Amino acid sequence: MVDPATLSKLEAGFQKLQNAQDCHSLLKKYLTRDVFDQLKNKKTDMGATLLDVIQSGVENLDSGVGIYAPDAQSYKTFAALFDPIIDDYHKGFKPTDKHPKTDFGNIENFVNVDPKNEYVLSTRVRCGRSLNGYPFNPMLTEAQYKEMETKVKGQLATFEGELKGTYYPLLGMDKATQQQLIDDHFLFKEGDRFLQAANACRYWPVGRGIFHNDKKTFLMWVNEEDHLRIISMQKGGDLKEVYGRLVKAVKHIEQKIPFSRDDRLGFLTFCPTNLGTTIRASVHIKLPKLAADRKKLEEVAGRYNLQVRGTGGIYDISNKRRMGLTEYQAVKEMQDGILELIKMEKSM
Repeated sequence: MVDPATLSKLEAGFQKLQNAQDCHSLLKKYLTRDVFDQLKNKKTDMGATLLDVIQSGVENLDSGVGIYAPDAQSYKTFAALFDPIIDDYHKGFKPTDKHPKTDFGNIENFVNVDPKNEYVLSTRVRCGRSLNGYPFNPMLTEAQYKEMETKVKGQLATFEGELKGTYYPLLGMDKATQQQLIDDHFLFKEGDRFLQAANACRYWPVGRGIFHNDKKTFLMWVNEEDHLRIISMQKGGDLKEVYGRLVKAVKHIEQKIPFSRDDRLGFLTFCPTNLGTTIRASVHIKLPKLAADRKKLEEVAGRYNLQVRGTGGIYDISNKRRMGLTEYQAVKEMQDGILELIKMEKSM
């Protein structure tokens, strides 16, 4: 299966990890001699090897995680490394644990969390999707990139109503269109060194592109870090509208384009930190009184499993959990935690 030069590079990679004293990656922690020897000779049907998993962490010793999935099967083929790292990063998701079946849940249970616009500047829900049958960035060919983009454009063209918009291929993008997408904060470029070393930006920019709806309240990136990155956002705190819009879009795409979904892991992506729901629900919020006692703000946010990161007292607050809960649960606890943060603010 695996050719001797790959095996030798894999061994040289292992040794580098072992000799890097200040390396803190999950790759280094869980790639033991035993795991390495167990996997090094294995290869997915699409031809991915352990090197296709490991290379970025070898090259980039300062990586947090240090590995990526070159295809869907790689999660299984190299489970003996993915499982312990998934467990570590997702804070207790064991080899035997299972992610729930998809459930976007009852849209009517979502509200506007700040109807008077007193606190929440903006709301945003994002998910990732791989398309069924395709390898991930580390293994995709130029022809695959192109043919996948073709399919995606098919579905983009048939969005209706609020979701209708424009597709902008990076290939042949003029500098005026570029400048507009920069001003919009909608453009992506070739990735950093972590992505380069993972071979996640080859054949650039073939098959890469950007779609937004007319109102610029919906955004897709095609073939950045994942086949699809799907984002709904707007000013204010109407999470109902934002979440509802995302879900409508995913189901429209899925009409004719099946996604890669695993029973154990949920929706499969190029990065293991982004499995399960793949959902990041967030708001930008101004909390004047809580901002003055961040200890209390982190603590309260913590009760609802929310992360707080800054930027005048503004914070981005989002769900930290992706795996082991439904789409509905993830966004509902975000909603509940923001409501409670608002009630806290008002009361103080």
